[PDB]
Amino acid sequence: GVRRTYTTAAVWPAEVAVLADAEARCPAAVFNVTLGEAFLGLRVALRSFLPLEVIISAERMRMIAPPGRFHVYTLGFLSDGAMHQTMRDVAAYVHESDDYLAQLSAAHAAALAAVVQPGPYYFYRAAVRLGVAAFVFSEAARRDRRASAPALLRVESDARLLSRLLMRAAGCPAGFAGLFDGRAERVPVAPADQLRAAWTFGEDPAPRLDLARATVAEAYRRSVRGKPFDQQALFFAVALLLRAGGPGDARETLLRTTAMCTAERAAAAAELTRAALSPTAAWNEPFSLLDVLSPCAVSLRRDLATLANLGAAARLALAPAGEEEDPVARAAPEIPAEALLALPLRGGASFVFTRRRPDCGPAYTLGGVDIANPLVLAIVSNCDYTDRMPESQHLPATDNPSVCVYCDCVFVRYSSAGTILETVLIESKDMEEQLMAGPSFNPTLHGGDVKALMLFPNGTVVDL
Amino acid sequence: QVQLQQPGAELVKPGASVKMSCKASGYSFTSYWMNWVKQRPGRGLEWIGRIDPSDNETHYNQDFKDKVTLTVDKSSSTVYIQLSSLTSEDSAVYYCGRLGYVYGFDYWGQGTTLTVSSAKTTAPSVYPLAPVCGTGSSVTLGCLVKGYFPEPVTLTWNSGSLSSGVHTFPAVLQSDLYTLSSSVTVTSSTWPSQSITCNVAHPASSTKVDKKIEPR
Amino acid sequence: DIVLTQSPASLALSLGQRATISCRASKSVSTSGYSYMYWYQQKPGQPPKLLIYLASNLESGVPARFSGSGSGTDFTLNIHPVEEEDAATYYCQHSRELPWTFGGGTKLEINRADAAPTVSIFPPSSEQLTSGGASVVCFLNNFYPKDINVKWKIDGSERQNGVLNSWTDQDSKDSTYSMSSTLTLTKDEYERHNSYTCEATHKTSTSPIVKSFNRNEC
Ligand SMILES: *[C@@H]1O[C@H](CO)[C@@H](O[C@@H]2O[C@H](CO)[C@@H](O)[C@H](O)[C@H]2NC(C)=O)[C@H](O)[C@H]1NC(C)=O
Ligand SMILES: *[C@@H]1O[C@H](CO)[C@@H](O[C@@H]2O[C@H](CO)[C@@H](O)[C@H](O)[C@H]2NC(C)=O)[C@H](O)[C@H]1NC(C)=O
Ligand SMILES: *[C@@H]1O[C@H](CO)[C@@H](O[C@@H]2O[C@H](CO)[C@@H](O)[C@H](O)[C@H]2NC(C)=O)[C@H](O)[C@H]1NC(C)=O
Repeated sequence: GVRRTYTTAAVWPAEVAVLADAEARCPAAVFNVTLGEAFLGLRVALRSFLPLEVIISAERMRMIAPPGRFHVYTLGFLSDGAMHQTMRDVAAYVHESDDYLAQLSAAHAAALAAVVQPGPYYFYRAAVRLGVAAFVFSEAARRDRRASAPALLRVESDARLLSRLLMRAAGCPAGFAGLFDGRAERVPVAPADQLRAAWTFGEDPAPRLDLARATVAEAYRRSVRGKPFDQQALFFAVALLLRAGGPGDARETLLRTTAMCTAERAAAAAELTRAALSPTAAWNEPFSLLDVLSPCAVSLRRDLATLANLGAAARLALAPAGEEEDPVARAAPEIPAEALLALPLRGGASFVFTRRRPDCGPAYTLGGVDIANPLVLAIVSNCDYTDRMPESQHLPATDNPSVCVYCDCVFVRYSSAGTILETVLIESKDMEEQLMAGPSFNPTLHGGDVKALMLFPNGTVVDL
Repeated sequence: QVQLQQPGAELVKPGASVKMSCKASGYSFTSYWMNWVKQRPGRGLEWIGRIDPSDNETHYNQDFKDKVTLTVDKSSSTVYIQLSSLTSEDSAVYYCGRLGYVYGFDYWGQGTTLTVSSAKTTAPSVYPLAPVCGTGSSVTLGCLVKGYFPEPVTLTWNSGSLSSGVHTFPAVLQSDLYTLSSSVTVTSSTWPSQSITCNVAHPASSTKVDKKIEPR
Repeated sequence: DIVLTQSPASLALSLGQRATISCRASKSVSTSGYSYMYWYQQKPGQPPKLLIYLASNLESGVPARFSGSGSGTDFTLNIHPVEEEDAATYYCQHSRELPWTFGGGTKLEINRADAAPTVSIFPPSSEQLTSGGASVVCFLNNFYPKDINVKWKIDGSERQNGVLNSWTDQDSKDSTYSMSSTLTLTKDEYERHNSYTCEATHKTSTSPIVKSFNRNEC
């Protein structure tokens, strides 16, 4: 028998009125979305796996017979097991909701499963979910084009964001450059979407810098007072500041995102991930993968888990969709891989918490911590042999002479279990005032299992 | 889209209290302060105070401390302002305005017109104004909105689709009732061949009336 | 309390020219590198719209002809080139300390070419006559300058009583003014006369613009 390749062509039997298309492609993976009037044509393939090609149409093609709203067609070498499955699953996705925002929630949760546990099933499912979300939007938008014009930015930016994260989990450098091409950049931008738009189109950061700085500053002031902040607007502000912040902006930003990523906030991000990845997850409450990534995966708290992939995904997500590729690593290159938590200093230095003490460096071993889960605090400045422990001291003055002594200091709480609970930057005299009083974090409320440190732009003291 | 929804009108007697509402959507309700702003007819803007919907923290303008109480309902995404011992000095448009993180007011409600008065609500009479019998390249049609109380009314032409060539005249108060009018100018080929309808909403009486302009 | 003083109270400019609006604060509104200064535009029947935040930053979707500058106590809003839709009132505002306050407002008006009013007269609607009332409506539309006089005549006699006038703010597209004049009579008074006239006198013509109808002969 002569060795030959067997190639089949399948032609969709109606012409498609094409509205949008996008493709991301490298040797490892391919992902294409084609949108037409009442048409989705989607092709996804991972190297060494069978391609998946799916069509969703509002119309049913004439079938030869013996004498929901949409129709799903699957092209490929699926045996009955995967063929019956794929057809039923893809139809269940498209008919789940006529609301494009609920479809987008499901697309975010499916992309989250793919970043956390990369593999062919989660990659193909998340590619399908993104395509169906864009299709349901396109179908609603088709009807009233003037009313839909403000909602285009959210879908377009998420298509760029989700495709980038999915293509990297598949081993490719880039997601879609654009889906709804030329359309989104022409639409007026609402104030609530300014930071998202600056990220989506890679706009000159200069007119949005004060806005980004104020977003970060205010998010932090709220966090420390126990108030919720806009974590999505925070994500886009951080993205702008790490790409084109003035001197010391990137450093000030990462101190604040670290401070906002409390141990409690980190556990909330892990609980939210679990709830989003649940097979019984419902989209009555909207979900964005930015709700898990911001503040924690854009912070210098590295430790929490079965979701270390989140940090790397968020650092990738931070690059605009219009030197080190990682803007977090770019802002503070001195921070090592073994750092549980870092607090950036002036002069290319940072405080660094680790389990094991550094070699040839000044370090403090922290008192009152379990021997199996220890805490070493070191300063990483670009050889010391001495065994250091932090000096026990009380807080003087307590006088308010319009001079801030504890300004630029970090108040740190740690447990006997060896977890850094809180990391409070004292940025104002107002905060310094609350530190002496009896906000919430620095006044006493918790028992004799929690210790506290004052970290200076020099050395370390144990309070009280 | 960020939306702040305020009822158009409140009619309240002198000496009574009022509660005005601002329903927020399209953003995380507990992540932003809500301001209230007072504007009296043909006068400037006065900032009343702000409330944080997350924990009910308030800041008040000291001029309003005895007059005003801000509250929130998280479950309905609603901010309220309550005013006590109402006088005619309190009659004004009351705006809610979201505080941006830059500390300016980035989104605004349409405003509630508060009328402090012992007079009753009166729905308007809406009259179509068609041209005289006997004709150039363009046609002016009108809509007369007579004898309503309190302010405001909202007038549209063809449910808002006919917006150019429109003049809507401010209301005039005559013997305790308001009268407003509107004109619309179209080409002679457009009317009466295509339908022109005046729509008038009076929020205080919850009335919405349509009058088609028919030739005399 | 911080008092904000705007100057001028009113500005009239031709299309294409530079509008400069000043805001002076009684105390500094600048702290730690930021000025807590904001500018808003307001058109009648609409809420104010934020133009400029933190003294110098253009809000999203605001045209580049708008700019703000200043620090401490002295602040400026610039509009260059001015366009028709810029006819509005402009307010400065501070968020430096309690109470937050606004400036007194600056009304910007556009200077343009003279334009004769278009005059239209409307007899009472048949619906109104059924109710016992009779309003006669006269529109004087799209004129410039705003100075105008209107006269009603009933069977060639001037009528002053029962006349109510209303004026639009300057038009956002063509910078003209409009006026409604409404003569309110009883159905009985209305039916006692034949000839109804609205006369507009405006500087664009030596002769008034006269619109009339006869109650009888349609
Ligand atoms: C995504 O896939 C579609 C469908 O295969 C591509 O559009 C086709 O491109 C071929 C050339 O490869 C044309 O000759 C066909 O006319 C196209 N069909 C339709 C329905 O548009 C599209 O090029 C892909 N997008 C990207 C960005 O590569
Ligand atoms: C830098 O290091 C010194 C180490 O002693 C810090 O301690 C202060 O030292 C001065 C010395 O006269 C005392 O008056 C203060 O009371 C000390 N403060 C505390 C809290 O112990 C000093 O704070 C560090 N400086 C900065 C700017 O970080
Ligand atoms: C913040 O304000 C609200 C309302 O003023 C408080 O919650 C309750 O309000 C509901 C309806 O608005 C009533 O049914 C309850 O009786 C209130 N319950 C209690 C226990 O007060 C709310 O508690 C306030 N929360 C904080 C943290 O200040």
